[PDB]
Amino acid sequence: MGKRVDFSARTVITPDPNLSIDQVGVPRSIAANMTFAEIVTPFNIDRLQELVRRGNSQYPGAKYIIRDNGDRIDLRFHPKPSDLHLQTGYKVERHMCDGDIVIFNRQPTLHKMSMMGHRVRILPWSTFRLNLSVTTPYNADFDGDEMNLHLPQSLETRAEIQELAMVPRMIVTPQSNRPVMGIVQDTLTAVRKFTKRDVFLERGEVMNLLMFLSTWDGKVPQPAILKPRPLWTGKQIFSLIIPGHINCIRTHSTHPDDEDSGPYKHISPGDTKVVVENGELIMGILCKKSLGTSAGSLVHISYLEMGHDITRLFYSNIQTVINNWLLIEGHTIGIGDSIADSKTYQDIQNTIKKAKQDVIEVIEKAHNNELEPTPGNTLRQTFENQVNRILNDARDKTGSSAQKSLSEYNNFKSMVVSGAKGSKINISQVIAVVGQQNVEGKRIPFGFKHRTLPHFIKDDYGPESRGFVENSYLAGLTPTEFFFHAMGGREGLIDTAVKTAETGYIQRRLIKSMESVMVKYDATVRNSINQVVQLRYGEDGLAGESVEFQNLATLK
Amino acid sequence: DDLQEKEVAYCSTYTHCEIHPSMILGVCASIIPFPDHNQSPRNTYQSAMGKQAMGVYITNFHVRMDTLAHVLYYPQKPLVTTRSMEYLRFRELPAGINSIVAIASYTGYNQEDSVIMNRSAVDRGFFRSVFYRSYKEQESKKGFDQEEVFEKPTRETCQGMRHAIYDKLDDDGLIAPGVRVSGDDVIIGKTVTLPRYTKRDCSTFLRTSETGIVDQVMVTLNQEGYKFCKIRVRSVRIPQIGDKFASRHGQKGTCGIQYRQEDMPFTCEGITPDIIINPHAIPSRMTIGHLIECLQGKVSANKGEIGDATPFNDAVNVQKISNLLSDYGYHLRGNEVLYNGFTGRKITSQIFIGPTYYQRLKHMVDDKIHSRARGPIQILNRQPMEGRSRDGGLRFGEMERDCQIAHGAAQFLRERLFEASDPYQVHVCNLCGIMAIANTRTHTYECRGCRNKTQISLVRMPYACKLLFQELMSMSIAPRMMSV
Amino acid sequence: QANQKRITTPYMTKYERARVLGTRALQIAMCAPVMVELEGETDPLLIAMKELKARKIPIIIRRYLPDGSYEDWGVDELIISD
Amino acid sequence: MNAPPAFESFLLFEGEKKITINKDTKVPNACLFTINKEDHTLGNIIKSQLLKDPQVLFAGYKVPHPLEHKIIIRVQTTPDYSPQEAFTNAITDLISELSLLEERFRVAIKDKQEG
Amino acid sequence: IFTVLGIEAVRKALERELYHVISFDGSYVNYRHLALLCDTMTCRGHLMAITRHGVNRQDTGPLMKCSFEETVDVLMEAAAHGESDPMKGVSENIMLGQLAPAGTGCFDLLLDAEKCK
Amino acid sequence: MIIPVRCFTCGKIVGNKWEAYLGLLQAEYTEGDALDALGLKRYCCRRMLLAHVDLIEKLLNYAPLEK
Amino acid sequence: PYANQPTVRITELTDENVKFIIENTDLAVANSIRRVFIAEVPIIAIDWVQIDANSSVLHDEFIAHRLGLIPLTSDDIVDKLQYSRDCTCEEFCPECSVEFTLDVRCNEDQTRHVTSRDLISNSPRVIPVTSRNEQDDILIVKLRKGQELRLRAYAKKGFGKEHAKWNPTAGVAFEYDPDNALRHTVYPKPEEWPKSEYSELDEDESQAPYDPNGKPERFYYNVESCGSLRPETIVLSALSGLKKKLSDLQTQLSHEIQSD
Amino acid sequence: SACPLRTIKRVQFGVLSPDELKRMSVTEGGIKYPETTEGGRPKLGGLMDPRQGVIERTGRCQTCAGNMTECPGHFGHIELAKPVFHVGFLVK
Amino acid sequence: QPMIYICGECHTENEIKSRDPIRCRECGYRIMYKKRTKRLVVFDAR
RNA sequence: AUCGAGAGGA
Ligand SMILES: [Mg+2]
Ligand SMILES: [Zn+2]
Ligand SMILES: [Zn+2]
Ligand SMILES: [Zn+2]
Ligand SMILES: [Zn+2]
Ligand SMILES: [Zn+2]
Repeated sequence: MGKRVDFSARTVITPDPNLSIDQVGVPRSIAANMTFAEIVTPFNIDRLQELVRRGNSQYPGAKYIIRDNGDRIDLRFHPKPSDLHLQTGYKVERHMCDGDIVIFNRQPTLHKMSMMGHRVRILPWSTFRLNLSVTTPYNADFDGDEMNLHLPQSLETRAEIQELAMVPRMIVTPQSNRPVMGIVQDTLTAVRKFTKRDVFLERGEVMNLLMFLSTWDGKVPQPAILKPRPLWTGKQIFSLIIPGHINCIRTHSTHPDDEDSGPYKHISPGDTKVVVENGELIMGILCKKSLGTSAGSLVHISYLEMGHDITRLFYSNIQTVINNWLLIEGHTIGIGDSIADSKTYQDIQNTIKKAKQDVIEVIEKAHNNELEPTPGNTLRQTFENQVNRILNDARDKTGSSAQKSLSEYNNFKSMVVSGAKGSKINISQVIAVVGQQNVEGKRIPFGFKHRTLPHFIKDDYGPESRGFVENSYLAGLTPTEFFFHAMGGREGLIDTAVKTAETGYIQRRLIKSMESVMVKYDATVRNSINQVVQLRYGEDGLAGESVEFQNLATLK
Repeated sequence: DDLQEKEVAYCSTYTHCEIHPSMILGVCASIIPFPDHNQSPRNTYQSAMGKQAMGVYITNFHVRMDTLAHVLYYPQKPLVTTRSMEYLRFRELPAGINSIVAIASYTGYNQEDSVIMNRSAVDRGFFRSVFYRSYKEQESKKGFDQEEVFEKPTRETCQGMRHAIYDKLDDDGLIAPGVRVSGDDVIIGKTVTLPRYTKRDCSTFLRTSETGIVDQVMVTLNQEGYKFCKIRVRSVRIPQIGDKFASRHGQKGTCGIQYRQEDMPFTCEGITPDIIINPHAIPSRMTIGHLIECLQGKVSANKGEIGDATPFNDAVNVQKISNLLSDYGYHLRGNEVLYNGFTGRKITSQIFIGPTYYQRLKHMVDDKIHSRARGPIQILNRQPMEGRSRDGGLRFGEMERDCQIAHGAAQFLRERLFEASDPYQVHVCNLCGIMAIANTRTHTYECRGCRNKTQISLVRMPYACKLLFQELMSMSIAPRMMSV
Repeated sequence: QANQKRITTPYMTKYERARVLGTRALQIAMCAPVMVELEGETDPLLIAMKELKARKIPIIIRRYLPDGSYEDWGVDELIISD
Repeated sequence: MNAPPAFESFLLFEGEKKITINKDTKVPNACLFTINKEDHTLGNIIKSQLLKDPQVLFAGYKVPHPLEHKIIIRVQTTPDYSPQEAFTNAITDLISELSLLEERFRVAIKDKQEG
Repeated sequence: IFTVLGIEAVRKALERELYHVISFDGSYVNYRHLALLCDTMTCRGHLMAITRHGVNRQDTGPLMKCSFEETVDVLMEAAAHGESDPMKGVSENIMLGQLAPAGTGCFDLLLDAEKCK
Repeated sequence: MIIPVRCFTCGKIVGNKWEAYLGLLQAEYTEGDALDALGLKRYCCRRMLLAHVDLIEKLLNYAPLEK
Repeated sequence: PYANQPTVRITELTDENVKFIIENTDLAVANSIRRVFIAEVPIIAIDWVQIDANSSVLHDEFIAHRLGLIPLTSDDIVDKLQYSRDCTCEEFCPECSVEFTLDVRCNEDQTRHVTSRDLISNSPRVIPVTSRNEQDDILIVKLRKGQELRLRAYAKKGFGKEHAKWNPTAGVAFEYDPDNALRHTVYPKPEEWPKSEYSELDEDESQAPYDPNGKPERFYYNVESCGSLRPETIVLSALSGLKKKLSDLQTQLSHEIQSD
Repeated sequence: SACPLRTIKRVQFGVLSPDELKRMSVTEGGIKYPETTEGGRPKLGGLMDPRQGVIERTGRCQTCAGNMTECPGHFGHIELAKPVFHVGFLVK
Repeated sequence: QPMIYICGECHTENEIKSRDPIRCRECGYRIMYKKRTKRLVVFDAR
């Protein structure tokens, strides 16, 4: 059920925004080592002859001539001129060339998207180059990751891989009726900044961006502003990037809840409420919730309306054009993004001190037997629960204060609203308060005799003793907080390193249970024994990659 | 400070004091600058990753014939250092170079934990290093039936002779220091007397795809009293795409691309960063210590000092650093106005830049690349070998077959598990179902069980299945192959 | 089973399309006559794709029903979804 | 192991032409210029000078891959003009500007030294 | 729930509990997958656990069961009882190095002599 | 191990300033003052000198293999 | 439809760097000139080392690379010398390379510093910059009693586009619009940013008012030299090289047009 | 090579009977010598049987004249002195 | 033809041949290193 | 080449 396979390679993976999503970059050494057997025909007789005369030394060549009788000619060393000649029945194992179909794989292989078919693009250096958007299905990154590239050796295998496992065909998962690929960090932040209402591109900038649009008719759109100077908006360029005439209505991550209630519903003051009409981005700022893996997003609507090839070109055009615009705009991160204002610092301090005073009040009430337990809980249970409630309220309030203090130029906020990376909790921990460190769901245990650390007094249930990191990452933690945070990180690492074996066993058991279940030609679902399990697949008889969420108009 | 009388008395009965709070850290954790501004898993990752950092592992490396040794060209002590490093002796034996790091999005090749290295810096020696590999070989005279000797093999006497070149040796069967030896090249000429006549070649070749240079060789006698040889082969490894680098705060990545100096962004002064890292790496990992170290590095480079990144120290904070940085004509937050190298236009967002200590991990792509196309196979089963060192293929395991099953690629599954792994065929008696004794040359097929010579069929199936069925037969089970 | 009636779907499946394309490509690469006018094509995959789009594939699909029977469909008799 | 030679970025391979003229079909009076062993150093100046021309409707340049060593410049001109002529005029004007700048720099250098 | 209400009731309970587990954190899985797993766990009239004790006790095939678990034990059971494998499954054909009756292998191709004109 | 010939970032020569830098250090000059005296205006070159450890002197302690 | 009419203005000219302002030119032209400064200026550098003997603590690659980083006087001989690719002679000749020789033995007790003075060349005009008749000599290697270096080196012609050792600039400072009149950079807080060296503003103001009908002009330069060439020679040779490249492109374009 | 190519549609298991084992075993009389080989040459009745298969490369099996690859392993037998319990079939 | 080795302790240039004990005449050391080759190996400063 | 162990990477 598993064995070493010939015609495979493994190298470190490296980002390549200039490759299409269905394209993979292969080092020339791997292509020279691998071969594919091509049957000689009068159509390709000349090219095959050129390859064999070139030989195994030069990369665009071959090292084997397989005669119809069976004997193999090894062209690596001393190619005899007599047996160099080849006929129609022969086949020659030529080196891997551009456009060859290869199946790319990353371990561990969890879903079927963990193995996709890619088109070979020979590149100079010595790594596997992969487009950034095809990363998410592979659960990959570039801190030393490696991938396995298997090369089919037969025409039928190549054709079936092309017709089933191509990356464009693997965009939408039947697991959750949603795209597995979307827009990733840099392009996502860049499109969020690009589709803002106040983005204006000059003539040369627009032409340079259009040089990177594959599906461009060659007509420059009329600028959104003609006088006093011609200017194109980012929404116009992205409208021309959008394929076909797909319609879509989405929402940005900063859209207020009352905007759809009061006036200006259809004219957003904040440039939220993404609307695409006839393939044109009429209004709105795009983010993860419009260019990501969520169901109903722009890429999902594109895949459902147009084809997989059109969606593939959509992904590639988005990445390339907005990367070239980021080359002009820019994006960074640094200390200045982690600094709040003096008033905000004051607010943080107020939230903290007040919380400490409240916890002291709870401790005094507990010591005076004035704390009546809540039903269903013990007195220490009630005491802790309310202490943790106070601390969590303080942490949430200080995080909200940090978010309010954040300005429109903050890179933390930019990468968070774009959905590329980070979160409100990360901003809060960087700026205001790291928060309570918890071990096994409770506070730091009394490892010593009624003491968390020997620097405290016995029976001290204050926030500092039990592991409430009062400082932020920017300020720096006191050593007791450092030790408590180390405990928390150790717990996270323990969970990560422990759960894997159980999860893998569960996956193996599920697949060995269901592995032979298949949809039959009478549209029934039967197992190997032929025992019916579902008269109709999914009780309706539909695949999972073609359905979508809808609303029933007569129920409510 | 905790002994001073305050408005509210917490303890007031202290019996001991710590010499310094930073003593709770270890050896690979004291290298971290500003560890209290980092997330704990990042501290653990750096503690594990410092042991992989590349530098001068020992002063007397010219005499130590270790099997593997990576030595950096130009190690530098960090501009931002901790006080524990003085006792750690990391200043005397550093394992990294202070690099001008611009945290920016540039051309998209630094995405997802990837770095952009300045090509011109690499041509100048930036993170260049040497790789040392030692080969051992001894002549054993344990028995007169087969004895080894160091001699130059000739094609007219030796049997096990490869296609490699044997002219690189001296008459003592040894290579001399200072000879460029490529992959599959002879460095030790050893012939053992046969029981292609009276001597079988047992030479030791160079490692695959090395193309190094013989550094020095050492001839001696071992405990048993026989000749002992050690050969050190030196190879220079310029940093390139696919090489792993890390900061001191658990920020690892491979080299996405190498741009020349004219291609890199630059400040008003001609400062092209040596390394560009993605801004997206920080918010998820909360490595604020990385940014503080960059700021302190800029301050220290401007001031001509070595910064103090002791973990718990109120004397130094980010703001002070900013003030000191602003006193040297720079933005207090460390941002700079960069200019696009391709177009020369200003970059709209001012870019964070500054010196940050970086390490070159021992993870060189050159030791991870491997491809297979019909190489050697095992002996128990006719399946491809294991390990790039033995030219073995990749494993198409149970999860891979699982995903291909979900795909429905039956022909690809058959190609992977049977055609490209271990194609095999066997003759089976149609009645008994047991493998039949069939001669290909004379086409006389027999089955000693059923005593038949006509009802024999040919079935194609993996060698592993044949071995499994033969093992079951040896276990008294009779798996009968019925093709009717 | 009478040829006048059939219970399977009239649409070619993705697996049927992939295997038909692969088999016809192998046949073409093994010097089989072509059923389309090759403008300048020289690769079996696109030759087979052109033949499929022309509905001129000389292959019959034997759809095996679970009961043990089979229904034979020509490639030209099946709607091509893609 | 697969490190390309250093001189590959500017040295022309034998049998490979420096420039290539292709015609755009999507729009009239447009052409694609593909220049090998060149980079932004020439692309940006040629694009800007083409943008100077009032009869050049479109002028843009790109590097398809930083690992490759070729540039593509797209020029679309007025119906009475030709992209080839626009490219030639842009190059000639850049030559004239560079000559004038070099002469003026030599004059300024001589003046600065002589006082 | 099974022993008090029935196999169909336990099928519904299994579906709802598994959905609770899956969607407690907000993640989504298409209902057909859950339904198929629940019917596989239920179609044989009793709660077939996803383990050796449940899967191997079904008459799927000795080679399937030897691939799953208790390889020697199931092979000896098959040998002592004279069981036969119909080779109707997928793992059996994978073991024998044949085209699995999966996806592209679920049908057969025939040459159209008439169309060759 | 030894002082690099050029600054990594800008390429300015720094391989002829190590001995002078050491002499200035022994002449009671501050490190920054010595860097300014050697005309190291850019902080890249200032790093290249200030962060350099000289292991060639330690390596010169061991006796040569060949006499 | 025609070319610009640029003007130069040299503010500071020393033996190490040149300061000049180019007016009335395009940003593309200015950045191209800077890029050619960095990468397309031919100078002479060592590219062929044959170590006869080396008992030092640094290996042969280490030594060779350090020797290659040593700059040499390329002021006038760089034009007469031709690339070895185009040279019709054998591997080396006087018209495409410069010979070098090093022979140092440390026999005294004191540590011997092998500096660039030990580099002896056949060409009198091609010598190490530190050996030209202050700055000390570049340290190649240190030798103790017994250790000895014996090598032969060849200095070829190349530009920084091949290797960083052929780059003749120690920093090319480039800046336009010192006051942010064009709003190319958006400052979230302008008051935090120090004024440029060429800024013309009062302390109460941070950046110039927005100029809606302005384009980058008045490009500032500071070309620091590594000693291979004088800064004026660097600028002149870069302008000539850019002109030559445009000329070859024009010739190829004319040939391609004639082929159609 | 003239055996027609067929696919196995059925795998029937069972216990190898002693008579079938004795009939199909290539070695006659069973293995009685416990040593592998004598003087290099393989023992005719020992474990290193010349009839049970091929020993080394560039050699041919006695039974079928096959090389390292084209020679499947040929099966042997040992005549036990007295009956022996089978641990795998012990519960059976 | 002498094939002189170099001692590891006293660095005496002593000549050894095959079928001869691995010893240093001057100091009796059992460790010696081979002399550098005289072939013209070429390095490109890069 | 086989076994076993250890250290590691994702
Ligand atoms: Mg990773
Ligand atoms: Zn039989
Ligand atoms: Zn510098
Ligand atoms: Zn010459
Ligand atoms: Zn045999
Ligand atoms: Zn001695």
